[PDB]
Amino acid sequence: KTISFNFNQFHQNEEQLKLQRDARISSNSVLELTKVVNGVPTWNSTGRALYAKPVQVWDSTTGNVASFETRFSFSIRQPFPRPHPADGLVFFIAPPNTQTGEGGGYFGIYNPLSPYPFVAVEFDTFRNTWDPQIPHIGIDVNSVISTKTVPFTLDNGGIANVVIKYDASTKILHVVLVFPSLGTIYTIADIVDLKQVLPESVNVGFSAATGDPSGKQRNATETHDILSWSFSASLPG
Amino acid sequence: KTISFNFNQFHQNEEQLKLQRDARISSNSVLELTKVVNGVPTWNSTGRALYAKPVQVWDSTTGNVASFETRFSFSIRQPFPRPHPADGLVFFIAPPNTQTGEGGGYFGIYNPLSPYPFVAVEFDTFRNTWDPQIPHIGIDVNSVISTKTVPFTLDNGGIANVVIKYDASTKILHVVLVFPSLGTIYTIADIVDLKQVLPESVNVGFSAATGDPSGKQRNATETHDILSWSFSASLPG
Ligand SMILES: *[C@@H]1O[C@H](CO)[C@@H](O[C@@H]2O[C@H](CO)[C@@H](O)[C@H](O)[C@H]2NC(C)=O)[C@H](O[C@@H]2O[C@@H](C)[C@@H](O)[C@@H](O)[C@@H]2O)[C@H]1NC(C)=O
Ligand SMILES: *[C@@H]1O[C@H](CO)[C@@H](O[C@@H]2O[C@H](CO)[C@@H](O)[C@H](O)[C@H]2NC(C)=O)[C@H](O[C@@H]2O[C@@H](C)[C@@H](O)[C@@H](O)[C@@H]2O)[C@H]1NC(C)=O
Ligand SMILES: *[C@@H]1O[C@H](CO)[C@@H](O[C@H]2O[C@H](CO)[C@@H](O)[C@H](O)[C@H]2NC(C)=O)[C@H](O[C@@H]2O[C@@H](C)[C@@H](O)[C@@H](O)[C@@H]2O)[C@H]1NC(C)=O
Ligand SMILES: *[C@@H]1O[C@H](CO)[C@@H](O[C@@H]2O[C@H](CO)[C@@H](O)[C@H](O)[C@H]2NC(C)=O)[C@H](O)[C@H]1NC(C)=O
Ligand SMILES: CO[C@@H]1[C@@H](O)[C@@H](O)[C@@H](CO)O[C@@H]1O
Ligand SMILES: CO[C@@H]1[C@@H](O)[C@@H](O)[C@@H](CO)O[C@@H]1O
Ligand SMILES: [Ca+2]
Ligand SMILES: [Ca+2]
Ligand SMILES: [Mn+2]
Ligand SMILES: [Mn+2]
Repeated sequence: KTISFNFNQFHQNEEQLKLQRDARISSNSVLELTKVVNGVPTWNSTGRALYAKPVQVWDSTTGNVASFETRFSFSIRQPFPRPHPADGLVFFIAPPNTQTGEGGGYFGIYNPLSPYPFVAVEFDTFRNTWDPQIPHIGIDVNSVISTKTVPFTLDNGGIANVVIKYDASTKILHVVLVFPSLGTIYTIADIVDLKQVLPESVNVGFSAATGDPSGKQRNATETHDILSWSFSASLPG
Repeated sequence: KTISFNFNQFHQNEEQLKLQRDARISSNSVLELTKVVNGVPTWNSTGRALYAKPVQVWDSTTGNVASFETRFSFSIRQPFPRPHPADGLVFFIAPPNTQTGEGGGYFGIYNPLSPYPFVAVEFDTFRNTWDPQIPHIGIDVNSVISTKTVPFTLDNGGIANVVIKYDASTKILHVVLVFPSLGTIYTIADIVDLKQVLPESVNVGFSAATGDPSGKQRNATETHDILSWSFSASLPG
């Protein structure tokens, strides 16, 4: 059993995507996860985009877990350097039918009063109390307190290429971050047993958030645009 | 204990490098692992380049294993498409003071008569009986029959950027291959316990080979140039 989809770009009312909260598709084909009005990113924004259909990451009858690969390009533009941009974006896998969680440092995937499990790769731009230096790539399992972290320098407004791969046989989740204009390459990997944390069926997608009002800083914002996205998963059985 | 080095370019007769067999440094600063005469790569060639000093990957007193990162750029030019270029190049780790092994599909690191242990990342261009389609990246442990492989499309004559990282805590060896002109990204990873296969001290370097005479094809050749190379290893204790 193999499942896959590709998006060279995004159109309005894409039937394959489920948009939540502030997430919207612009006229020029980009998926804007967080609010941007008249070319300016705003604070107090949270948005998600999930692939409409659920994907099976493992089968309880055979015990087999799926291997998958996903590639996407994103762009984060930070117009206001002072005092600090926030908050970042993530690629995540969660149970089907979840609702947007808390914003700010929780990226819209963590809900304190009704926590659901999730695996996510974050591109964190704001340093919360639980964070190391930013920006950083992080692998998150059921929490925003990453199991592994690696710092990276953002190409402000530039295009970034990401490759996330999961090998079921080794349980290795490895991610690659490339900024073609700068020629920089960042890599991080960790062991994650999907079968142990997630249910057989899940939703895959993105989520992002800008500065929380409690920070009292309107400049704590940035864009979180997804330019393209392909996904492929193989479950033997 | 952190060792580190990097060659942004190669100088004729590098005191830091030990060249073996056909390996030579050209006038324009590139490390040519295999023979190239008058701008043309020849068959029946094998060459290696080892960092002159040994590096300690683990300590038997503490039991600690080192983590390391290495980045290098290479270029493989394939002048003759038919019938099949050969053979490829690898980055390897082996016991100190070893001699060049068999050529062809063994890349000059495997010696059937007197086999020594080794861990290597291959960029295989010729499909031997034990190989999956080519070209492919492969992780080799004591043998050229890779534990893991991933196919890739070569930018003929172009520049390739490689990042190899080993995290001792997870035993994950992950490699990234990027061809900046094509914008393509390839990734592969596997679990390798260095302490279990290699001695405390080792040599790190490259090795490559062109078509073996037994194949009776003079066209089975290509270049195997290394443009730059940095290495870093951190052994706590
Ligand atoms: C919030 O972002 C604003 C846009 O960058 C900041 O204003 C800009 O501040 C620059 C000095 O760092 C100055 O050169 C720009 O002209 C100005 N942009 C405009 C026209 O608004 C703002 O900085 C604060 O407010 C300005 C007016 C000054 O009083 C600064 O000293 C302040 O730091 C940012 N506010 C915060 C909380 O940093
Ligand atoms: C080895 O590579 C050579 C260069 O690519 C091949 O020869 C070239 O073949 C071209 C058509 O495939 C032809 O237009 C070129 O003139 C020729 N280049 C020269 C001057 O050698 C060669 O192909 C075979 O051997 C040559 C000598 C010719 O007889 C071709 O017709 C053959 O296909 C390659 N060797 C083999 C066996 O593939
Ligand atoms: C492939 O490359 C070999 C070098 O590693 C060539 O042989 C040379 O090495 C042998 C032993 O290591 C020496 O005894 C020879 O003197 C070297 N040959 C030369 C050019 O002097 C090898 O050449 C072939 O084998 C040797 C033994 C001779 O019979 C050559 O005439 C013959 O070409 C070369 N193979 C080919 C097919 O070119
Ligand atoms: C931050 O955004 C929330 C909504 O995302 C704001 O609350 C909403 O405010 C509008 C208009 O006042 C109401 O119609 C909604 O029902 C509110 N929803 C919520 C979340 O309660 C909130 O006021 C914003 N904070 C600030 C200070 O701008
Ligand atoms: C969860 O805490 C928030 C951070 O993640 C940022 O959004 C910051 C921006 O000012 O505001 C809050 O401190
Ligand atoms: C070990 O086998 C050899 C290959 O690795 C290539 O060198 C090929 C080139 O023609 O010749 C032999 O089949
Ligand atoms: Ca954060
Ligand atoms: Ca081969
Ligand atoms: Mn973080
Ligand atoms: Mn191979």
